[PDB]
Amino acid sequence: PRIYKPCFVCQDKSSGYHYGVSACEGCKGFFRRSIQKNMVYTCHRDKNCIINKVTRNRCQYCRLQKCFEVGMSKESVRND
Amino acid sequence: KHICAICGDRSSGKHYGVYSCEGCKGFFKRTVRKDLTYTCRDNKDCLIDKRQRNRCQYCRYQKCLAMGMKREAVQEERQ
DNA sequence: AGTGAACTTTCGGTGAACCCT
DNA sequence: AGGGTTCACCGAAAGTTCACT
Ligand SMILES: [Cl-]
Ligand SMILES: [Zn+2]
Ligand SMILES: [Zn+2]
Ligand SMILES: [Zn+2]
Ligand SMILES: [Zn+2]
Repeated sequence: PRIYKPCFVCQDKSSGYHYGVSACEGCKGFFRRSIQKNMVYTCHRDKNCIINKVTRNRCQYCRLQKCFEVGMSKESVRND
Repeated sequence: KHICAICGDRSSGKHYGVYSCEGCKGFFKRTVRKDLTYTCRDNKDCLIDKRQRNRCQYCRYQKCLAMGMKREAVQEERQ
């Protein structure tokens, strides 16, 4: 019944606020992983790649760039 | 039979010059003592009622003021 | 081996209940 | 009547899981 602004990263339907922004379950999980797994991606284009529900899985580098850009907090990804 | 001017829940009496619930007294006490600033996720017109009051803290705090809760009525922490 | 829908867990704000004059 | 504190509890936001390609 509760409506949230679209995922800030890919603009798909949001499950809620994840790491400071309205985010979809995909972008929440992706961000948690790139931080926990200390992933370092590379753009196999020119870094200007566009993120939306249909393309979000094509460039992991540009998807992680947008997570950061919109304001996802790396600090709130628990590390023990 | 008193009602909280802010959320509509049953009121105990006047707190910070306003008929309010025990929750709105507490939230305002916390906000003023800690000098807290909030941001509305939506368009600053969030429905503040018994159910949805904890959803947006911004709109709950702006409604406390609109219903006239005096920030000066909040004293400093005892010890 | 990565993704994401659907779960389970965490912990700090909330507030019912309690002081005091 | 209205200031002050308190701490179980609950839900938002965290982690977890597991089909599916
Ligand atoms: Cl004031
Ligand atoms: Zn997304
Ligand atoms: Zn790219
Ligand atoms: Zn209230
Ligand atoms: Zn609001």
